Amino acid sequence: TSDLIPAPPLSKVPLQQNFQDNQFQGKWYVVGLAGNAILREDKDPQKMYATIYEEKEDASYNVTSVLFRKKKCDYAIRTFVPGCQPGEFTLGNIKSYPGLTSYLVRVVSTNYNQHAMVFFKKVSQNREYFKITLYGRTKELTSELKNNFIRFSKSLGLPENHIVFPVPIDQCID
Amino acid sequence: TSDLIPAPPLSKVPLQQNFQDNQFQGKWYVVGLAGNAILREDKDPQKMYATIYEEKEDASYNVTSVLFRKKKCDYAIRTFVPGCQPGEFTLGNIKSYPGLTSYLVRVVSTNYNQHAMVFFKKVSQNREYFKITLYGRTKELTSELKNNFIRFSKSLGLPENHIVFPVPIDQCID
Ligand SMILES: *[C@@H]1O[C@H](CO)[C@@H](O[C@@H]2O[C@H](CO)[C@@H](O[C@@H]3O[C@H](CO)[C@@H](O)[C@H](O)[C@@H]3O)[C@H](O)[C@H]2NC(C)=O)[C@H](O)[C@H]1NC(C)=O
Ligand SMILES: *[C@@H]1O[C@H](CO)[C@@H](O[C@@H]2O[C@H](CO)[C@@H](O[C@@H]3O[C@H](CO)[C@@H](O)[C@H](O)[C@@H]3O)[C@H](O)[C@H]2NC(C)=O)[C@H](O)[C@H]1NC(C)=O
Ligand SMILES: CCCCCCCCCC(=O)O
Ligand SMILES: CCCCCCCCCC(=O)O
Repeated sequence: TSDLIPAPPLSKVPLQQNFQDNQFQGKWYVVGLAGNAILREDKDPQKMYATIYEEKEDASYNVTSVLFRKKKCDYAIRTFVPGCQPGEFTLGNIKSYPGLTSYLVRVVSTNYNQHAMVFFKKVSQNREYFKITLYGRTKELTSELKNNFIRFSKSLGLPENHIVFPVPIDQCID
Repeated sequence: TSDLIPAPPLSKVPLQQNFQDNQFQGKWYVVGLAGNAILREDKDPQKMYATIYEEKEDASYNVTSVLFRKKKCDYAIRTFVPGCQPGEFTLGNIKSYPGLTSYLVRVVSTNYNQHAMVFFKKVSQNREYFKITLYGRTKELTSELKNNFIRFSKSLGLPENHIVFPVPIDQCID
């Protein structure tokens, strides 16, 4: 419409236990993706993309994403500074984005050598978008994972058409 | 019925003194609400919503409201152009609403750091609706305020069942 599905209350978003810095780092493929602003576009199905978590010196993350947007490889670099709890981050520099008023990152779950589920929320110019990414160390998607993902999203108020699974492409991202 | 309670004569609607531009701006929560077209719906109690007064360059107001209508966050943006007296505004663009013939806004009272009471009137397709909003800088509602609000409405010919107090929700509006 012109409307947006409410971001769930934080209490509904789990936080990994004993989140480990250096074990979560490295390349992560986005095999699952969902959010109030994410939608299924059959005309242009969403393509898989990778995101790299580089552990800096002061424990921050130099996060680089490699997407395949319209004929070319796009690169999004941004740093995630630690939050109040291991596994929580805020967007560094924030001022560099005069339109942003808040941006949180919450690692809901992970095993570090296979998959992960990360929650993102950010209010901008008075709009409250949020999303969940299903990370895979490989491009593989297990039916169990997929389902357990769809469940979390729904538990967050996300209808089916707001839950997408990027087509593995294998280019610009390998 | 099919009828509507008359809008009071303007003489019955006070206007704040020395209304201050930049001091009234910012986020306002709607803790009190009343009007000839507003009614108590126990089946669906009215939820609290916010309205933002953004002071533009040419002193106009970029007014944005964030409501929680049926599962989603709704956003209503409109500009309030100054009227004949500090604290009075008319709806900009008006033509963009071929059905509207008049729309006035009158800040009846405010302290800028706590509360405010604003009057709205607009004739549309020959119907004369009007309403009063009780603004709070926070979601708090003091018994004194509440009562002093109910009094103003009644003084305007508004029965009790036309005086509503939105349920604080704290979502889509924070
Ligand atoms: C965070 O990670 C990204 C990469 O994931 C780092 O960006 C990379 O920065 C290097 C050095 O600035 C870039 O390489 C240089 O590229 C230029 C041409 O653009 C070339 O002339 C140089 O010889 C060199 O190859 C690299 O292209 C760039 N990669 C991306 C994807 O932008 C970034 O520096 C990291 N941040 C920190 C603080 O380490
Ligand atoms: C009056 O205030 C409202 C906000 O209270 C302003 O609307 C906001 O406008 C910005 C920029 O046009 C929107 O942000 C952009 O959203 C798109 C997606 O819709 C995104 O692709 C852009 O990168 C950027 O984030 C913002 O969503 C929108 N907010 C709302 C609630 O509609 C409006 O522009 C203000 N009027 C003036 C004259 O400043
Ligand atoms: C203000 C810009 C931030 C982009 C918002 C979310 C991106 C999350 C990264 C990812 O999908 O792995
Ligand atoms: C023609 C549409 C105008 C809507 C009428 C009244 C809205 C007042 C704003 C508020 O409640 O804070």
